[PDB]
Amino acid sequence: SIGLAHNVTILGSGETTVVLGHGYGTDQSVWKLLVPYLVDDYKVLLYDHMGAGTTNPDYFDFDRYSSLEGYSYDLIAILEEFQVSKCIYVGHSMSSMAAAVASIFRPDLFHKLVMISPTPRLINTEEYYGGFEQKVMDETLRSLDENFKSLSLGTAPLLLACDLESAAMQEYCRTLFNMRPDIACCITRMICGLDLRPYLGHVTVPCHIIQSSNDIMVPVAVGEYLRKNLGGPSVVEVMPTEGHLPHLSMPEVTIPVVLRHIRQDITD
Repeated sequence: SIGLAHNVTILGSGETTVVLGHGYGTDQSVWKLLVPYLVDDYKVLLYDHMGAGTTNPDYFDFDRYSSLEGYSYDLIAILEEFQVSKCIYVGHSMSSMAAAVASIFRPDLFHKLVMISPTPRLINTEEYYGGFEQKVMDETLRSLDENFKSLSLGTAPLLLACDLESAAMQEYCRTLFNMRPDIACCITRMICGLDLRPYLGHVTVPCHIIQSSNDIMVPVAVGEYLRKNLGGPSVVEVMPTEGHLPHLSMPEVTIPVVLRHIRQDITD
């Protein structure tokens, strides 16, 4: 079963299903503080994307997961297996973009997308600022495999905007280093090379874009870029948070914002 392969869990009850999709380096446990505020009002489906440390390495196809589309098509299959349609999809960066692509092919499966720290592309061009320069990225990725742990540990405090000794950091590193090393490196290279800009004008489901005010992975202007380039309606809310995973590191601020966007539609 694809649901079993993705450790799908179902909780709550209701006519509307919320689907929670964790981002890079985490698993569905990242949602543990949000779930209590959903369980009374919604059915909730949680899953781990393929290659998370909780998943079977034998199911990781290095060809399919070298681009984001494979994750999009897996998500469709998960939703179909559990008879989910018109869901409220809540995702962190990588996952929210995979759902956006999925929604082009199956808009019937999505009522809206709630996106925490999304970006369609990290690498700068002459006309687009994603935060990272190609030639520096090239140097860093050349020695990624032998340096995965040291580079990840070295950058995580700025990535998360948390101290190395903090509880949020310990939680992130626990799941990050649970991935098998070759799988982690494949997913990392996939993320660093993504360019989903060609898809944006064909996304038409409503998108709720939730960003930290200071996120080393997401220049603040990327949210407005998404609003201007998505094909349907969207709302952009920059939060008084720092870090790329504000749902993990600053839940006291982030959870009420996520809940508002789950509960309140921007279309009729």
